[PDB]
Amino acid sequence: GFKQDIATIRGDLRTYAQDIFLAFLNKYPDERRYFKNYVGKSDQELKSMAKFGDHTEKVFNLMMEVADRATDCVPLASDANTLVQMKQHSSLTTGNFEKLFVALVEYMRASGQSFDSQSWDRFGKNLVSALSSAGMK
Amino acid sequence: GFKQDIATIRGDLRTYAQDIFLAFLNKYPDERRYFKNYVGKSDQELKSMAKFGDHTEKVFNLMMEVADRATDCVPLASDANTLVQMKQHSSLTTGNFEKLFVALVEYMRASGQSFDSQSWDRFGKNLVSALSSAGMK
Ligand code: HEM
Ligand code: HEM
Repeated sequence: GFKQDIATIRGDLRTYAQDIFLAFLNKYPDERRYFKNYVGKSDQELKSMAKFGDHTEKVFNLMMEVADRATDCVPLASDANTLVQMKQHSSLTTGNFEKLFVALVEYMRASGQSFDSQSWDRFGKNLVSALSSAGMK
Repeated sequence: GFKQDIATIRGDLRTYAQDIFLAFLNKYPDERRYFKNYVGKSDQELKSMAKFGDHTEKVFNLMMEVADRATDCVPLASDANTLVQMKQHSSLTTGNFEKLFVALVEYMRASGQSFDSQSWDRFGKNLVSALSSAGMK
């Protein structure tokens, strides 16, 4: 289930982090306008960039702690507040988070792993709701 | 589901509040000691008393609002705080609340009306956790 999937991702975090984030950027290529130096590059050229692996692992490090601190896929309001008040997230609306979780769930449903993809969908939805309550447009 | 259940209960509140509360005291008779005006009265005698109908409805009115404000059966920390810091709940421990929800779920599973009883179980567990966090021994 959801709690298990957390441990699964954390067991091979950078690989899942890069692969899921690549799924997101390939599903929604105009999302790359929020990042610097990601455009014009294939999967293998994002992966030999130093910052891509590092930054993206940090993203999922935090995503897994937010998931881990959740109850029944409901994230802490304090975790949503952190995500909204991060300088690096100042350009975002909740719709950017919706796209990420749509791509995440799609990735899980296509993988050869026994993920609980319905829970990740509930979690993405609950996080969007929480981001709105914490004041993200 | 859980949301429909709130509407079912709200629709005929005086009746559900009294029925569930009595199912609580009858399953756990020791609990009556906390409601000193109800000691030594039959089910029918309690209904003739003004503060029984009126205080029990208010009990369940609050319960329904906590339920309505929950996400996926997870109540707000602020709502758990209110229940803890109520003059009337000063002598209580989380076990008192655990007993209420056991009786409530049992009542629901025995009824003719169709209830999402596993959700009310979940809600009870989550609320007990929130009460403990908020400082209830
Ligand atoms: C639950 C979802 C998310 C979590 C936990 C998360 C977490 C993070 C973390 C930890 C960083 C800092 C990384 C570092 O400094 O190395 C970061 C940076 C950033 N995030 Fe996210 N993030 C999430 C969703 C998103 C989404 C959906 C977008 C846009 C589509 C986004 C845009 C950015 C940008 C533009 C930066 C700074 C630039 C960069 O690191 O290259 N965030 N976020
Ligand atoms: C989530 C479940 C509960 C909710 C929403 C709740 C809510 C309330 C509210 C709003 C009152 C004030 C009623 C009034 O003065 O009209 C109250 C009174 C009281 N409650 Fe709680 N309660 C809950 C569970 C419990 C439990 C588990 C016990 C102990 C077993 C308890 C014991 C009392 C007592 C002894 C009073 C005073 C009696 C009265 O004022 O009529 N309640 N309850």
